[PDB]
Amino acid sequence: QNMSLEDIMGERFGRYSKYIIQDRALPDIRDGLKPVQRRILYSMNKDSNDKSYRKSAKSVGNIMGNFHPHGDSSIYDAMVRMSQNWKNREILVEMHGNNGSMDGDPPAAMRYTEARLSEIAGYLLQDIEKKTVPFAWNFDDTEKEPTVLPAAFPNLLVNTDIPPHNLAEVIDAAVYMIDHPTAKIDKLMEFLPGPDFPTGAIIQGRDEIKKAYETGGRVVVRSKTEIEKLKGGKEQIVITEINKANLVKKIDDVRVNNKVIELTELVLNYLFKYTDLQINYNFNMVAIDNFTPRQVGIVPILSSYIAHRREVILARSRFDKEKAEKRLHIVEGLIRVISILDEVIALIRASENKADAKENLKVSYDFTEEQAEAIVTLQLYRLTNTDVVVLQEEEAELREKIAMLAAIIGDERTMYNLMKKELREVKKKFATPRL
Amino acid sequence: QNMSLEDIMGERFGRYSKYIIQDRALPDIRDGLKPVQRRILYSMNKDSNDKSYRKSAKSVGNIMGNFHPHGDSSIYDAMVRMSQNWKNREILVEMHGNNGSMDGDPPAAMRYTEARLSEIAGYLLQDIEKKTVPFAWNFDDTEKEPTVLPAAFPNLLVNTDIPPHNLAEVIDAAVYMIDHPTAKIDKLMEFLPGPDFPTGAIIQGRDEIKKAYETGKGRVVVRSEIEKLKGGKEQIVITEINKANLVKKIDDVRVNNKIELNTELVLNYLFKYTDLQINFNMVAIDNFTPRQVGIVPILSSYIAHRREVILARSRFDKEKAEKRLHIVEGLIRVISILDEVIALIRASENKADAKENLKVSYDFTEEQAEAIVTLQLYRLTNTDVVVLQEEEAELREKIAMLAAIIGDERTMYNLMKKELREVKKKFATPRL
Amino acid sequence: TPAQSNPAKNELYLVEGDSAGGSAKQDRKFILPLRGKVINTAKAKMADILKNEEINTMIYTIGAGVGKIIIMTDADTDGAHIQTLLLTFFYRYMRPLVEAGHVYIALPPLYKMSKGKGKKEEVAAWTDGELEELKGATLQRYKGLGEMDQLWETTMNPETRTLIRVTIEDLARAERRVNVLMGDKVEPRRKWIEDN
Amino acid sequence: TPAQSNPAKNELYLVEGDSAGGSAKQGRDRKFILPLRVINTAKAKMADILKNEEINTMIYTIGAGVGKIIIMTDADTDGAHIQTLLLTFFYRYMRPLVEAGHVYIALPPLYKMSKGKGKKEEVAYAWTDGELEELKGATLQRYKGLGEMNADQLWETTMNPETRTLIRVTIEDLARAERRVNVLMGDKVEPRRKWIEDN
DNA sequence: ACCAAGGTCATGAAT
DNA sequence: AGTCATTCATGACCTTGGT
DNA sequence: CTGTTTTACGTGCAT
DNA sequence: GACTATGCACGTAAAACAG
Ligand SMILES: COc1c(N2C[C@@H]3CCCN[C@@H]3C2)c(F)cc2c(=O)c(C(=O)O)cn(C3CC3)c12
Ligand SMILES: COc1c(N2C[C@@H]3CCCN[C@@H]3C2)c(F)cc2c(=O)c(C(=O)O)cn(C3CC3)c12
Repeated sequence: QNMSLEDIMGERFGRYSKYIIQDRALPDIRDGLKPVQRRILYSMNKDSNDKSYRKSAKSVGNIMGNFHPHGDSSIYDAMVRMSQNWKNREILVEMHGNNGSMDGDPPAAMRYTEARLSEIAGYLLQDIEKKTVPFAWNFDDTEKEPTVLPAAFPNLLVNTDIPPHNLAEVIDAAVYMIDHPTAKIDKLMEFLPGPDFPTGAIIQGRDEIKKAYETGGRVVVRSKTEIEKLKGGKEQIVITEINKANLVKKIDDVRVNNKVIELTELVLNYLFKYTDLQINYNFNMVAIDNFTPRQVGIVPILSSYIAHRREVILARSRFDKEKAEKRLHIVEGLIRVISILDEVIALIRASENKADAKENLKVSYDFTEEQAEAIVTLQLYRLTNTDVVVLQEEEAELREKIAMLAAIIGDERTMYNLMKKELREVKKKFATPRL
Repeated sequence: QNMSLEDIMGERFGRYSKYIIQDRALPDIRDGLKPVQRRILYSMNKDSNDKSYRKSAKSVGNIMGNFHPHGDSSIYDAMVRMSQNWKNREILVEMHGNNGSMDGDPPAAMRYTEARLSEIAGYLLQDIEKKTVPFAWNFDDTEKEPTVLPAAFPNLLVNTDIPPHNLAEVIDAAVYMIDHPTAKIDKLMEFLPGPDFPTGAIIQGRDEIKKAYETGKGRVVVRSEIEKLKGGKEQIVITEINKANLVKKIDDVRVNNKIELNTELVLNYLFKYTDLQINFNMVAIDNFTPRQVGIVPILSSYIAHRREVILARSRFDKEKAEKRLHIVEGLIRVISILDEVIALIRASENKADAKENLKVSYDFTEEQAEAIVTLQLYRLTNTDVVVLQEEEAELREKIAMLAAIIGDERTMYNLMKKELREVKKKFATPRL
Repeated sequence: TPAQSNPAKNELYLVEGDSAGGSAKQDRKFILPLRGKVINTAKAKMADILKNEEINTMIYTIGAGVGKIIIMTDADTDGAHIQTLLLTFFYRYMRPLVEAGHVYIALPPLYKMSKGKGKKEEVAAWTDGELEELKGATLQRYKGLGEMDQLWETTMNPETRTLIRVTIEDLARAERRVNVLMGDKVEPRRKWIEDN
Repeated sequence: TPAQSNPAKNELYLVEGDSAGGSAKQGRDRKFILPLRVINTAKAKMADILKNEEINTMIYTIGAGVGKIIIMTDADTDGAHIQTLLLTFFYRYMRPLVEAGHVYIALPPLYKMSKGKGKKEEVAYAWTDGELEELKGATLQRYKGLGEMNADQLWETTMNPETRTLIRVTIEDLARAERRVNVLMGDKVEPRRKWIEDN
């Protein structure tokens, strides 16, 4: 039956709804990875990429059939994007084989490029390992996929528009915010005088940025221009997040229309505002926080990312702690077992089955299953239980860490001292100059 | 230094040489898989594809960066090819999502198609598992790649041109050839009266095929309904060619006035000019060297190709047993003195210390000693007290048979029969 | 670009991309693949629209102009924007087409269920509350009009799926369509996602 | 389709496909370039060849006609057929071009060797056969054809011209037009099947 | 040809 | 292995606008 | 308006 | 996400060859 007639007041309300929640495929206030990104950084993980350069086809293919239903070249294309040093500050993936010029260069299909996860790249995916950030389901429902990678390097404001700001300034403020919660935008700009671009050079608008950092405005940006004197007595002033694709001809357009380049310094001033050789910039602070799309600013962003780690660290605590507990307990058990290795090696022979053997360790002990397990899963090697005295030592080794970790659990103040030493750590290793 | 000037009598001899050994990327007299093929059937293996339909991107990607430097769509494209039922007899890969019409249908990129290894597909890759066919190196030098998958189903003459011939007729002859070696082409055509095409219908040329089967070159023939409509008019319409140009080719006859619209001579005109009833070039690579063969060679080498597959699966599986009966043979003994042994393996010293010290109270070997120490306190419940005893004969039987396949030329073929018969039946095809 | 065919029941299925319009052209026309995202009608100029081969090719096939056309998307939330527009493209222009209500928006399958690995045991448009009616076996989930012979489950039984559109529209709804899609001043759209 | 540039040293590098001619146009550490994306000269008709944008675009850039052009392939045995033809395409037509011998066929790298996973330690070799032995504990590569070499690396065959190239045609003569009508172009089949008696 | 509205072009991740 | 149009938003630079 | 040679069209795997 | 030329061989159906 051709049933179910419906209102275009109906159907265009319901379809367009679906499609608009497909506009939370936009950078999160925490990871600052927009899913089509998040997923390519994880699939390059899971598959183990410090190693050699893995082609692409395989790399994208594997991204493209486990975590992303959408296009191939839609996927990979976006990846190339993360390859372009002159697009990000920390390039969250290094490839080789014609990334693509600032000179309008079409990059080559998957068939040619080989890539690999990048240094700073490590960072963000640097603790998925444990039950850190909360992971969700595959679309195929095969593997599981993470909902925002936990993140060392503050990709969010170091990369809706949010311009680069340089690991250097970012973790520096990051520091401050922590030990001092309530902060003014004016004292925190002291650390991040402005956004660093790969092609920084000069950015003008002190009072313009200053307000923008809470309002979430318009700055200014000037070229890398040079003053020097050629031979024979002529002027030599030439050029060293824009695009060199149209500025190459844009220079030579001035000359073609003779309406004003190592051929009057007022003259440079004409091109320096009309030739698009000193355009820029805008800023449109906009992400998704609280699974809900919002404009924020320099204080929110750092604010939520501080909170985002508060719970990463707390997790890496609560977990690693439980893993220890679980270990010290078969250690704590195996030690005991040494005392009566003889008797134990006894009934485990005359016992009966496999599952028969552990049960029968209700007598001459009170050990638990996980206690009993390894006592039976052992192998006649380790019956050389040399740990007679060692295992004793472990009881304190692994009990120390279970003293610390659990201490990170109540210790609000110790906690941040972590998030410091770490953030400082990247500050240094994967630390950047200035621009 | 811009050194090394050379003769175009030189350079055009040396380059063009390289390129011409890139024309042994052509079907082998055995697998009948041309490498760009061989490699996609293996990569779909290794990765485990009876399971669900795995996309493509991943599938081709993985083919395309472990076993094949060349293009993506060059790779996959060829794959689609193996998907087309109306291209092969046994489709050595089943996909889903618009394979492509006989009606000139562009198939969709990797972004859409999902595929999976096919039934008969299994066959060929059905014993790579062991040290069967001899495998070579990756180009990256990462994994290793096989040089001709060993092959159950005679892909070679069931699929340089070689037309379909139907698993049915093929393994049937295959049978004969074995138990009777020297055979005439005339008595063997009794089993394969001709090539079956997916769109068989009618093929004319009895004396033309007959000679071709040894000559490895010739030309056959192939033909494309009679009924009466209402009101009193003629109704004669149509049900390895191509329906892409025969659709318009019919309507070309009408356009130039030179099809259920009444002379039967008329159909005769189209049935020779309209391409509605339009060769063979037996050519592959044998002895790693490109040759023309025929119905006798092909079956001849493929018989020999298995001779050595079976021999391998023998020599190997045999050695795997020997190696097992020996730690069984050992562990049994060990039961006798589980007590004493459970002894010095405590007071012993290290790990490597423990096995050595089993120079005394025994004469076991390393592989003997290993599992005696790799054991786990579970199995110290060595219930096999009496079982292991039984194994000594279980695994010693198979090592009696297998090794017997090694000298028994006659028993050997009786294998290759029961098997080939086996596919004959399971993955067996009707006729056409 | 069309797919061949006496206007006895109209009949004109509108697929998404040559994969769909390819899978379709291969079991029930008494077809024209729309390629990429169509133009947002109220999003540009009339001269604009006449320049767009998607508006053009469309109005070519079947006369009409300004003064059973089934429309087949996928499940993609991407696939909606391609319902969303076309209806606007069938609305702002070609009013009576759906004012009569001859146009209908096809109801693709969601989750197919499988079973026997050789005996074949398939099934079949809401994997939400619907799917419960169907362990031990297997499942799927449909990724959009393409990875689907099967195609005659939405193909060769027309009423077996389709959904008739526009019924008792009226006015004050042209209010929302200049609000939701097309191209407002941004303000309105940001605003309709107060019910989002 | 060209790549920009006073004929002081000629200079015209012929790459294979826009990936190479893209990697090169970026790595122009040495343009004193045009992607070739070719017909077998002796394989068709003169009218034929004039219809082919590959013959056309070629003879366009740089005048000459009928009456340092470096040519950069890959390692692909696929990449030879694209040496093989062009030379014929530089030979049957544009004779003096290589009769003078001004054309040369670039000597790409084979196997690059690596080492430190952070200290960077690269190498180079244009024969991974007998040559490669001159170079455990470290790592290796094998070069898959003019492309996977970044634009920077690309100056290993790019920005030192003589650091690689190979000058061509020297002391040709005749009785060699014999073999080039035999080998490539398009014989009667018989001859070709026949030259692979030395194959 | 002024000074102003309108019109275009561009940028990432999708079809 | 590039070609090509459009969505979706938002801005500065060019095309019309009139007399 | 013939009968001949000649010419382009097609197909899988690559570029 | 479908256009597009070409080589590699080898058949042959459709154009051009003359007076
Ligand atoms: C030229 O853009 C694309 C088109 N077309 C738009 C053109 C203009 C109008 C007439 N149709 C053509 C076809 C298409 F049909 C599919 C894809 C596609 O699948 C894809 C990917 O993710 O794999 C990437 N792109 C591009 C971003 C590279 C596609
Ligand atoms: C249209 O053929 C291709 C071309 N071109 C030939 C065209 C006509 C002449 C003017 N140039 C264009 C470009 C190309 F340049 C690269 C590839 C390619 O990489 C590839 C694959 O293995 O991925 C598959 N194919 C086709 C088999 C699908 C390619």
